[PDB]
Amino acid sequence: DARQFLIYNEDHKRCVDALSAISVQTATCNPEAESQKFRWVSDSQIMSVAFKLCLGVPSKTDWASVTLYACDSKSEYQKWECKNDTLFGIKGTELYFNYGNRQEKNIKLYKGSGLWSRWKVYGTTDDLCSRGYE
Repeated sequence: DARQFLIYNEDHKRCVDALSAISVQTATCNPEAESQKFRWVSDSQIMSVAFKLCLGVPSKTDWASVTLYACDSKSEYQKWECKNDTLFGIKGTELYFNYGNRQEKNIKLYKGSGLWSRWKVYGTTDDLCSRGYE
């Protein structure tokens, strides 16, 4: 299911890894690991294949942790969009899907737009929306 894919960060050479509803970190990329598989389930939501829960945040705030929530098409806290140059973040805000700062293991929302806020579909040079419907 192209439709499933791994979320990859070129600089760290690591992929997003869902550990639990309250924990989404990163790991060495393994396309056979269910916990690393994700898929768009709408124009703005990405669901973890392993947990059948959608990536989201408690609030649109800097350093908010990105974990998993029951998919809800009405919640703006789990809507994502592709910015420029593979920059990825919360829809309608300047907060990005980020990893690498402060030895923090969990994916975080960050105001910075450097190499750690940019993500591609593993195995390609395309942004995450290339596997979406939008």
